[PDB]
Amino acid sequence: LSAEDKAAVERSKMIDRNLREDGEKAAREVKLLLLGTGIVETHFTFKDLHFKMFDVGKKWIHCFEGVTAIIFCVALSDYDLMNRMHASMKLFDSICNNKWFTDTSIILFLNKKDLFEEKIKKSPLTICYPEYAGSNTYEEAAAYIQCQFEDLNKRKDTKEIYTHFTCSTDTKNVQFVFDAVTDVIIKNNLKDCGLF
Amino acid sequence: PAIPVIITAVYSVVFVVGLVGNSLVMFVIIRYTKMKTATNIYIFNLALADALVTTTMPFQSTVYLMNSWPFGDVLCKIVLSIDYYNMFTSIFTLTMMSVDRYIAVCHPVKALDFRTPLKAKIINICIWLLSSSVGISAIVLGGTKVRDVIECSLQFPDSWWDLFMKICVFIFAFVIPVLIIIVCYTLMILRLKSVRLLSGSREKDRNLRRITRLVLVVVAVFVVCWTPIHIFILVEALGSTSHSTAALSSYYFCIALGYTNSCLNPILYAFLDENFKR
Amino acid sequence: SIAQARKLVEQLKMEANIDRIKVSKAAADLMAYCEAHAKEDPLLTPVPASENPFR
Amino acid sequence: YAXTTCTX
Amino acid sequence: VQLVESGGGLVQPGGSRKLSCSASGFAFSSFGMHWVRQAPEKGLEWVAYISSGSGTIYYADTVKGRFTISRDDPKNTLFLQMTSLRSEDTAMYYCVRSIYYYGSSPFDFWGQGTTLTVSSSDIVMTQATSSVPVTPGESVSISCRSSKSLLHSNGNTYLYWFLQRPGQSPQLLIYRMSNLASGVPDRFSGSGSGTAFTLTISRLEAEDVGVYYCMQHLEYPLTFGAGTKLEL
Amino acid sequence: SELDQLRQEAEQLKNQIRDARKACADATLSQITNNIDPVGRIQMRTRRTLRGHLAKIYAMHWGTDSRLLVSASQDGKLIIWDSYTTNKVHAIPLRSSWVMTCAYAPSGNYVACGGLDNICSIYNLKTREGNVRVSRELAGHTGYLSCCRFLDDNQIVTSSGDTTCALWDIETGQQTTTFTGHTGDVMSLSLAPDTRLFVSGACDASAKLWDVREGMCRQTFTGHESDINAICFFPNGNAFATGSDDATCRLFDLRADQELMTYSHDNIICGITSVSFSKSGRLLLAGYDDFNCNVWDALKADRAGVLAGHDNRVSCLGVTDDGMAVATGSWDSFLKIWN
Repeated sequence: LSAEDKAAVERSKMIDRNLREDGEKAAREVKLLLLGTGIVETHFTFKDLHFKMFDVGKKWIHCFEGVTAIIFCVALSDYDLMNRMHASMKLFDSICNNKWFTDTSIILFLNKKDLFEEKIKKSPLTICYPEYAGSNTYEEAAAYIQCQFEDLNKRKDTKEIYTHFTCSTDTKNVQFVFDAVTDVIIKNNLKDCGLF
Repeated sequence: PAIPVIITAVYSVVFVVGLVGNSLVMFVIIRYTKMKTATNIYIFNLALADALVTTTMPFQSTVYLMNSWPFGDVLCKIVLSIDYYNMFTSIFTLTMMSVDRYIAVCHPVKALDFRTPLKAKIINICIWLLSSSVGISAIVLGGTKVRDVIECSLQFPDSWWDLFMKICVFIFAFVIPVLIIIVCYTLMILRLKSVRLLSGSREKDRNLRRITRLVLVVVAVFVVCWTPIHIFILVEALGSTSHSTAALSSYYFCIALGYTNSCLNPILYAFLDENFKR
Repeated sequence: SIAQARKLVEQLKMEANIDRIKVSKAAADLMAYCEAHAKEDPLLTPVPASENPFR
Repeated sequence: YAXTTCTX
Repeated sequence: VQLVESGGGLVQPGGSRKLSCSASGFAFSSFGMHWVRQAPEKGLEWVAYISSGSGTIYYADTVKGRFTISRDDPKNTLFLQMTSLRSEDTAMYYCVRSIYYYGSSPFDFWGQGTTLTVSSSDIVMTQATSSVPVTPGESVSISCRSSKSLLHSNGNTYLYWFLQRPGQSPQLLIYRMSNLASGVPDRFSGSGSGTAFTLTISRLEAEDVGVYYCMQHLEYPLTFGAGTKLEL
Repeated sequence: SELDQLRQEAEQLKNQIRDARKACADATLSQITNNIDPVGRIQMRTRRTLRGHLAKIYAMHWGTDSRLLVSASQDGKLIIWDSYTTNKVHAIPLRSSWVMTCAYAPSGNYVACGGLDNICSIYNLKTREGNVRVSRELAGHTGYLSCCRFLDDNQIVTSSGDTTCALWDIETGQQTTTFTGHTGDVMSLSLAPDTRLFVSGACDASAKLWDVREGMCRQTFTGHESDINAICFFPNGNAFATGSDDATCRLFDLRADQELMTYSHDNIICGITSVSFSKSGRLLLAGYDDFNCNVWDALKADRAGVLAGHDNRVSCLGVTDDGMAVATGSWDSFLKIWN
C-alpha cells in the first residue's frame, strides 16, 4: 500500500470504531409502534431500557418489520358513538394477518374504562352489538370486548396478544409494556443462542 | 470373562466419530458461519478442545494395547499436560455455555450489554490462561518412573501429593461444573416455565418441552460420562487394591466414557443448534 | 364536487393522438441495440481480473 | 488401579 | 480555515522550546497534521507528521530523538516539543493540515509560520532550473525530476506543486497531476510521468511570481526540491 | 347527465386506446428472438463484502466513476464506500432513521436521502470545513419520500406517497414542476440517460412516462395486476422494465406504447423489490423476497439466477456505469459487490 492508502485505511478503521460505539449505544434501545408532517418520535427511559414510540397515525407497514412491539390503543366508549369498533377490528385483522408480522407482539390498551362503565349502565350493547348474548354488567361486557378482540388472532403459538386496561394513579401502564418487552427480549435471546 | 480387543474397537469408533463431528463443526464455522456471535465462539472453542482431547486417545489406545509406554519422557510430559489442560478447558467451556444461557434467559436486559463477542473472547482467554497455569504445572512435574515396565505418570518427590492432585481435579473438574450447570439450567427452565410468549399453546408447550429435553440430555450426558471415571479414581485412591484383572480392564472402558463426552458435544451443541440448522 | 367534475370534463385528450411504431421493428431495434453493445458488456463476457480482484 | 499407576 | 503559530524567538544552543499551533475554522480532529521547516534563505523541508487520532507519528531523520509532535484535539492544538536544539534548526516553521481518503486534497492549507533562531533511501527531488525571468502573458513551464518513479500500482502519481509568494505561506496548486486544487485558476496544469514532471502556466499574471516547489508523497520522509524562482 | 357523458367519453377513449394497441402489435419479441444465441449461464461471484452492522440496508446508489458507493440503512447511517479497497470514505448520521432511498450526484459533490420524514436531505461532500454538512432540506411532499434522482447539481426529481412526483431546484428550495396523475402511491423512479424524460411506478398497477421540461404525462402503461415496486430504463432510453408484487417483471416500449416481455416463473410468488439492466441490456437483474436475485435474459427466458449469497431479501441492487460490478444490499446488513 502507498502512504495515502494506509492513511485512508486508518480513517476507515476510525469510522469502524465510531460505528461500533454507536451500535453498542443503540443496542439498549427498544422501538415500539403506536397505532390507534411525518413521524412523531417520543423517547423515554424505563428500568435501563430506552423506549422510542413512533406515532404514525398497508404500504408503510413494510418499513417496520424490526419493531419490538405494536401498541394498539382502543377507546371503548366509541361503541356508544360507520362504527369505530368495526374499523378497529378490521385494522387489528390487518395488523395480525400480515405475512411479515407473524412474530410481533401487540400490547392492546383499552382506554375509557370509566366512560364505558358509565355508558353501559344506561345504554346496553343490544343497540349496537346484539349478538354477544350476555349481561349488561361492567365486568362481563369488558371481558366480552377483550375476548372479541383476542379471538381475531389466528395461529396464536408464535406471538402473544397482551391485553391491559388503562390506569392513571400508578405507573403499571408502563410496567406492562416493560414485561412484554422483557418477554420479547427473552425470546430473541433464545433465538441468538440457537436453542429456541 | 475377557474383553481384550473390544475396547480397541471402542477407541477406534470413538476416534472416527469424534474426528468426523469436529471436522464438520470447524468446517461449518470456517466456511459458513462467522464468529460475529458469542455462541459461535463458545462452539468453536469447545470443538477445538474436543479435537485436542481426540488427538491424545490414540496414545491411550497404544498404551492399552501392550502394557508399556513406548515414548520419551518429553512426550510423556507433553501428553500429560495436554490431557489435563484439554479436560479442564472442555469442562469450563461447557460450564460457561450454561452460564451464558442462564444470563440470556434470567437476566435479559443486562445480556444486551454482556453477550458481546469481545466479552466472549475475554472469557475464553481467561479460561485458556487459568488452565495454562496447571498445564505448565504439569510440564514441570511430569515424567516417567521405572517399575520391568515404564509408567507415564506425575513424578512427585519421594507420596502424598498424588491424593491432593486427585482431590483438586475432582473438585475443580467435576463438582463445581456439575453444580453450576445444574443451578443455571434449573433456574433457566424455572424462569422459562413462566413466560407467556413461550408457553400456553400446543406448539409453545412443544417448544418448551424440546428445550427442557435438550437440557436434561446434556446434563445427563455430562454426569454419566464423568461419574464412573472419577468414582473409580477416588476408590483406588482411597481403597486397598483389588483382585486385578478385569478390575483394571474395565477401568480402560471407564476412560472411554470420558472420550464419549468428546463425541457428543459436536452433536449436542451444533447438530441440535437452531442457527446451524439454517 | 363541481370543480372535480369540471376538471374531469377537461381531462387531457392527448395520449390518444400519438404516433405509435410497430412492435416488430421496435423489438428489432431493441435486439439490434443488444447486439451492437454486447462486446462492451463485462457481465456477459467474463474477465480475468478487471477491477475487483482477490488474493 | 494399582502397581502400575497407571500409565495415567 | 486558520492555523496560527506560536512559540519562536531567540533560543540558546542546547536548549528546548515548545512550538504550538492553534487551529480554527475546520474539523481539526479529522485531519492529519504536518510540521515543515524553511531555512532563512533555503527551501522547505518536512519535519514531523501526526495522523488523525494520533495512531501514526512519523519523523525526519534530522530531528528524530529530539523532537516530539503531539496534539490536543478537544482544544484544537498541535505541539512540537524541541529539545537539544542546534544551529541547523534556525528556521521558520509551518503547520500544515492534510486529509486522506479517496479523492482528498492533502497539504491544502498552510499556517503563517513561526520563526526561531538558535544562536551560535530518501527520494531526491531535483529542480535543475531556478531564477527564470519572465514577462506577463507568456506560458511558463517548470520542470521537476525524481530519483525513483512516483507512479504507484494504484495508478496514482504522488507529486505536489506548491507556490510561495514573497512574504507568504506556500499555497497548494496541484496535488495529483491534472487535479487542480480548490480556488486555483484554470491556467495552471500539471503533467509528466515517472521521473519527469512539468507545471505549465498558460496566461501568466503578476500574482504568479514567487518560488515553485515540487514534493513527493510516495514515501514517508517527504522530500521537496530547491524551488524555481519566477520573477519579472 | 354529466356523469353518464363523462363515463361514455372515458369508455370510448379507453376503447380507442385499446384498438390502437391491437393494431400496433403484429409479432411479439419472442417470435423475433427465437433464432438468436441464448446466454448460457452467468456465474457471478461475490468479490467484496461491505460489512460491520446489524440494521437492515435499504436502497443504495452508485457513483458515476463506478468507484464510490452510497448506502442508507435503518440505523440512521449514510455510508460512502470505496468499492475497490472496501474503505468507508464517509459516515453521515441522519436526523431520521426511517430512510427509504438515497442518491449520489453525477458530479460527486452531493448525496441525498429521504423517507418517512417527507424531506429530501441534500448533503455536501466537498467542504473546506472537512466534514459533510447538510446543504438543504427540501420540504413540501405530503407523503413519505420513496425515490430521489439527481439531474445535476441544481435540480432533483422525487417521488412520494402522495401520488405525486416533483422536480426541485436545490438552491431556491422550491418545486419547479409538479407531476400528478397517479392514483396510488408512487414508489419508483427512473431517469432517462438524456435526462429529458422519466418514468414512475405506483400502487395503481401503472407506470407513467413524464416529460421533465413540459410538465405533463406523456404515456400511461397498464400492465401488472399488483403494486409496481421497481422501475428501470433500458440503456437506449426507448424501453423500460417494471417489477411488481405479482412475481412478474414486464418490459414495455415507449414508442410502441405496449408491453413486450413478461418475465415470470412458476416456483415462487415472491414480489420484485429491485430491477436494473446491464450496460447493453440482455441482463435484467431482479431482486425478490426469496433472498435471491434472478438474472433474466432481457430478450428470452431465465439465464442465471445465480446471485444466491444473501441471508435475507435483496432490498436493493445497482449496476455501475462501466458495467463491471453489480452491488446488492439485503436486510442482513451486508453489501456485496458481484462480478
